[PDB]
Amino acid sequence: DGPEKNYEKTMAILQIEAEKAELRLKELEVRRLMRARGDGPWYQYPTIDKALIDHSPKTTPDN
Amino acid sequence: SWDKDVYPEPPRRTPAPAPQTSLPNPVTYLTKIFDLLVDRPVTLAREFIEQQHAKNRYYYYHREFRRVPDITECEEKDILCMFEAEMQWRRDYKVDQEIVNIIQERLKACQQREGESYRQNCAKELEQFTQVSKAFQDRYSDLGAHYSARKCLAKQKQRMLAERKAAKE
Repeated sequence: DGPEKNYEKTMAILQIEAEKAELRLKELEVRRLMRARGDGPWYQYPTIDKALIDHSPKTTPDN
Repeated sequence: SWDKDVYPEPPRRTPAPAPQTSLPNPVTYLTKIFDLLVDRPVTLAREFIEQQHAKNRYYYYHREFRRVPDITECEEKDILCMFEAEMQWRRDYKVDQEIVNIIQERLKACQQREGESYRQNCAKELEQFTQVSKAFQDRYSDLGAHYSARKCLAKQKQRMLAERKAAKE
């Protein structure tokens, strides 16, 4: 084929691979920050559910 | 066929035949025999083949690439611009190699043609080759087997820094 076909295919491939590399670095930074802070949807280790607490009159008045 | 400006040839100064002896020069007879037994059939064959070529006359073109922004006008991670600039730089590298090749062809032709007076009569060709060689060595040298446009840019920046340091001293 023409020399321009390989040129444009190479440009598309380079764009895709550069986007992949940037996304990989972004993902690594995001994962590190989420693990360090725990303020995102990832690394949300479970805690005690507050629906188990019994909010009813107990025996002793001081609860 | 080739542009004589690109490949300069000095005007041909051929001495006239001025024989003094009456002996038959065998060279002339041999040349006539050659021109009768080889040149004539070869010329006839070339005439036939050129007629056949002229019967079917088609063309081929020299592809021209437009100028593209260099690596200097290229963002840090702009892969598309970097690719374009790198391809243009590689094309320019090939063109400069061929320029050096043309200059070397000129030098070799001058050296052979001038005979025993080549040293004095090819000083201009030697000077041209020296200029082109120094320019090429400044631009494309010590880059390595993994050369790139970014590496020439770095070498040029280093050279310009050295020039500034020399100028400020």
